Amino acid sequence: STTIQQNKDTLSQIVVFPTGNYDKNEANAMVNRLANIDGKYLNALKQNNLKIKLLSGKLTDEKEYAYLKGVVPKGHEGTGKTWDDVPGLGGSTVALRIGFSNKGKGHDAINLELHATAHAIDHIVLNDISKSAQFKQIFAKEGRSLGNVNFLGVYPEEFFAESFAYYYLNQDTNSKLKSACPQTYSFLQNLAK
Amino acid sequence: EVNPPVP
Repeated sequence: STTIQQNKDTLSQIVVFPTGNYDKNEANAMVNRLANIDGKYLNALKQNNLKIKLLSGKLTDEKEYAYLKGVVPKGHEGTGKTWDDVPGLGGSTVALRIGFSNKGKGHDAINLELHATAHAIDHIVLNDISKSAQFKQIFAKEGRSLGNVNFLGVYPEEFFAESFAYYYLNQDTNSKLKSACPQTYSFLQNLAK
Repeated sequence: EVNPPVP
């Protein structure tokens, strides 16, 4: 409850809200779900001046993402979707469309903001640990146990981000990850120490 | 670096 508030205070320095009209209550709900991430990661994001940009429209309508217009994201071959239609982005930056958090809202991630932010944690905070030898061994055994095996089972950085999201979204998804991917669950458990 | 969500 207190670390939740502390994480929300940290996020107030990371989250950028869009200009103009947007769904405020849902924006706050997205931040609330982000607050479940271990505070150690959020503070690292804050130190690197990583911004979580909440958007009222397409990602590609932002100047910094205009170069991705018409670009098919990694692993989206055959989906017919380009970055113009994708509601979330993570890595060196984080950009998220308000209202698209839940699985099925233009994506099949367990939660949009946690998945995208996990990428930034992976890349900025953990220096691409998803591509380390340790995790690749785990990814080789369990990367196909969370569905979407041609995306999660193929890219370790995506399996990491999606497992991270399962681990921190809520208690139900946390239990599901443990049963499905016990070595990944333990990996993320140790990472947070 | 950029990474998309699960399709």
